Amino acid sequence: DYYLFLLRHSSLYDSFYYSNYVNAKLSLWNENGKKRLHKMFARMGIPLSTAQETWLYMDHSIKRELGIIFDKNLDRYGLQDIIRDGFVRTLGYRGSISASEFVEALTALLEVGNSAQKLTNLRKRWVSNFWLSWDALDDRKVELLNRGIQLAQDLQRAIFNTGVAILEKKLIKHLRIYRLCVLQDGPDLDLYRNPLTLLRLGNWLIECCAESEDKQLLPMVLASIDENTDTYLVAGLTPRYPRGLDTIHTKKPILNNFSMAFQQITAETDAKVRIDNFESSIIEIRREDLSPFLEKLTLSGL
Amino acid sequence: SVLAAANPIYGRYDDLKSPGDNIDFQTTILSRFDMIFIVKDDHNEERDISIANHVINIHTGNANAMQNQQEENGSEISIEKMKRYITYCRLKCAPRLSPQAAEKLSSNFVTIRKQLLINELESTERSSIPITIRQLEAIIRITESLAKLELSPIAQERHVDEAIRLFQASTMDAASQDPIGGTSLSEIRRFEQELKRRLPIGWSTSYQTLRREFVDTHRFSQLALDKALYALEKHETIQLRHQGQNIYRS
Repeated sequence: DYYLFLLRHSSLYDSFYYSNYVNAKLSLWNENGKKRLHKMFARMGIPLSTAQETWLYMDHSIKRELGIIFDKNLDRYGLQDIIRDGFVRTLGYRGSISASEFVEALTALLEVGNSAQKLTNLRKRWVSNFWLSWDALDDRKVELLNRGIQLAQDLQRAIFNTGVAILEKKLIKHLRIYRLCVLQDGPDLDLYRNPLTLLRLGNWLIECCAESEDKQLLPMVLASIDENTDTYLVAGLTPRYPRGLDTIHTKKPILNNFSMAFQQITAETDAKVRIDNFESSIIEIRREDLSPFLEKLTLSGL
Repeated sequence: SVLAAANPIYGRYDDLKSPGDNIDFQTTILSRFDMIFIVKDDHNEERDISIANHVINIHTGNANAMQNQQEENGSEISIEKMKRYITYCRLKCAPRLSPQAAEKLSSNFVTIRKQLLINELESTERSSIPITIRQLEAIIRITESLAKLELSPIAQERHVDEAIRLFQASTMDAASQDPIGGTSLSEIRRFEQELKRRLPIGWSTSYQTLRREFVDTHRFSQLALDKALYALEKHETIQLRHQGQNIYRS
């Protein structure tokens, strides 16, 4: 199996286009990325009309030969780290599924489904979505998995659409210690009220930042806005090494000090924050209180 | 069913010009139609502010989210579900009237016919928008559609009131829309002279006294009432308060 977004349920072209690893490796958010992708497809020899068909109806001979095609072509672009070994579950004549696809469907179903009062309503719809995902586990239901798969497609599309805008506008400010970016205004901001969706976006962003010529591993701070509450949701993200790296430089995983920094600043100053997430690296802050708080975080020992 | 979008001559409606030479359609063609809506353009800057807001929002960067919420809160339904609903309602139900509704429709029709006659005898030209029995059939069919909307196998006063309201909107906007088109004016200037002299600014007088005086004189009731209500329509020197009894000179 390969690091591909819903390979067995979307066309191979869209799979390569939305796969985060290929995105990071070849910069598909501008034109040269698409040109290199088309060159790769041509050198493989799959037609652009063929590669844009569903995996079921796509040609059987090249379905069989896909492994050899990848082995012989991917070396030039250096994407050979996309091939791995995984698990596949088959139930009679129903079809085939894989662990990565199933967990992505579950994650998307958790994300999307169906002042204090609004916060309580959000926290209760989160539990409702959790129970819906739980019920989706059993093998007697598949209409709660097809919906999850299509919603995963939609969510990944929206995340890509927002990330291309971020990297185009160059909102990533490089401070002395830690990078910072704030989504002041844009599209589809209402989706990012979910911490897991925000983490997915941040994971893609940190992958993109890592897959560059920069040799600095800096923590990242990301913020959002919901005009209904007039609050900023802030999450701290750790740097990540390139996936294709040896294990010798893996003595200790990169730690996360953001929870300690947040608790120390909240203890020493009377900010209007609300630290109640089980993930201690995610806090809520006020719009007027954000900027001085950030200053403090800059001036504090990390 | 026929749905038509048309523009008047000279572009804008040009209210200053008479309605008769603002619409080129003959009497026969308009009679077949039964809802005619005069969509005038207005400038008050608050509707303009709201419309600019709505347009900039409906710009594709924003509305693509907001309209989605109308399918998530249950406020509005999708187009194809509406299509299925309308075809199902067309096939299933066909309501009927009730005698009380018949009496109300008869009285309303008599009233509008009398009003048309009273406008025509004043303006002394034929109305550019006619009122005939086809309009009575129109109100009946509007009521039938209103009842059909809820699948009720009978139509009652609840639908009749809405139908009459819609018909009155669509007839007062067009037919009775200033039927005079703007003794002649000589009595008008004589009338305005005397009340200005006799009645100063700040006080008020009874309507009955004014009517009595100016019917005793040559002005009479038909000329005075129109003159009084147009001086009101001038809306810069005379105001009405406390029902139609008090004539306040601001």
